[PDB]
Amino acid sequence: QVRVVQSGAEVKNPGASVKVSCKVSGYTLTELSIHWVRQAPGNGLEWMGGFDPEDGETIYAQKFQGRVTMTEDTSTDTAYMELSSLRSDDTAVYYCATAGAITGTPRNFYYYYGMDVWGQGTTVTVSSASTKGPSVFPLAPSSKSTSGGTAALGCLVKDYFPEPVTVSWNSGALTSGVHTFPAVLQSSGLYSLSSVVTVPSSSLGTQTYICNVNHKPSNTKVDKKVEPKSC
Amino acid sequence: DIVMTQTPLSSPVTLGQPASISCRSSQSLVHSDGNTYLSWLQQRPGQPPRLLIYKISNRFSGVPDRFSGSGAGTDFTLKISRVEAEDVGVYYCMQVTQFPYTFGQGTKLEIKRTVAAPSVFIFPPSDEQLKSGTASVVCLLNNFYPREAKVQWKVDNALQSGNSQESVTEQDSKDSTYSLSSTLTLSKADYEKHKVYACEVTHQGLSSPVTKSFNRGEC
Repeated sequence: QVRVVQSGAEVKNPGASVKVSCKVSGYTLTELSIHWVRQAPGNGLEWMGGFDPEDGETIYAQKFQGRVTMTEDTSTDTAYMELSSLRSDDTAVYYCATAGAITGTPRNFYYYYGMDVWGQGTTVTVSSASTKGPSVFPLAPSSKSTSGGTAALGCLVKDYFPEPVTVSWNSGALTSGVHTFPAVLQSSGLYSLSSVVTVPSSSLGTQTYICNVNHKPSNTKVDKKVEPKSC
Repeated sequence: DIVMTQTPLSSPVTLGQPASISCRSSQSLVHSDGNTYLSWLQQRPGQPPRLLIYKISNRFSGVPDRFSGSGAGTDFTLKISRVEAEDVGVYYCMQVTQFPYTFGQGTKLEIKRTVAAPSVFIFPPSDEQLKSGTASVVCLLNNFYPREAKVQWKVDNALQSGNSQESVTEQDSKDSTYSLSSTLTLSKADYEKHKVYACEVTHQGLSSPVTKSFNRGEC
């Protein structure tokens, strides 16, 4: 299987450097070109540069020439991007695209002779502010949570900073009927978010629903079991 | 740097109906060899971009036949014969002919669907949160089609202003609907000083404003 995995989200201070990893699975990082593309949230895609795996020349965009360095660890199959002297304009999601050779593996729809596969993305926030872990509370199902036989439950991820928080359900086993809402910014300057899911109320007694929240910048992994109670 | 601009700004289209996005380049996309390297990528909400077309007509493997691409010189067009709920998203056009590679500003493809009234759910504050000192109440508006929706937090029949924050989902890739989440946050003290917490929702699919309420009961 052709699998591209990237570093967790990171928060860096202005003037500092940021490093993100692109690890390739299922195919050697040889004769496979690596590209780095930056996406400002809710903005356009900016191609930072390309790196040739078999030592070909690596071209950097005029914008990021002085600040970006690209390197490869062929042994671990991981490419690295490093952007220095970070400025607030650099807060964005960073992607590495494996645009080379033949992927070979299907990966759901088979990439085959095609070259491009894209990383999941690494959110990088440039800010002097203090990192704060999220607070996870349950949104318990109730008679106030049921409609036409279906009940609704969830998790409230409150007061976290910076932005990237990932929520999964039953370790990823539950995705049908799931809604992870975009985060809101409290006056405090901290983000809050909610993730809900609709399930058969008849099942409420037999099934176990657990929400998995990861806030990589804070280094927090929480698993909160949502169980029905009260009103 | 070669410029890439997508002619369609935003597009509300009926299901099963065709669609076509245009890309315009300031300079010729023909390379020094004699080819033209133009790519089309689709990004679903909160997802990495997936490459659908290369050159202009070359369709990537595993890419639906519904997608097609045709361009000439500086103009290029991506066409979806029929539109499905899974196509919602943002379409971008990339050029690999000249360094630095360029991307279009993107174009959002939305979906016209029949009206759907939301389902309203009210969630009270957890005891753990009360221990932390605060109290958040959440009103959930699930699977409503018209994006426009109204939410009103009422505490003991008293309408509130402020202390509320809400978010709307990106268009569903299955339903093509929308979901809303509104949280009213109060201090533990404010929360205990009252009895009934309710949220009244008004939407087009709703004949009359639906109100979901509860009594504190100390939680």
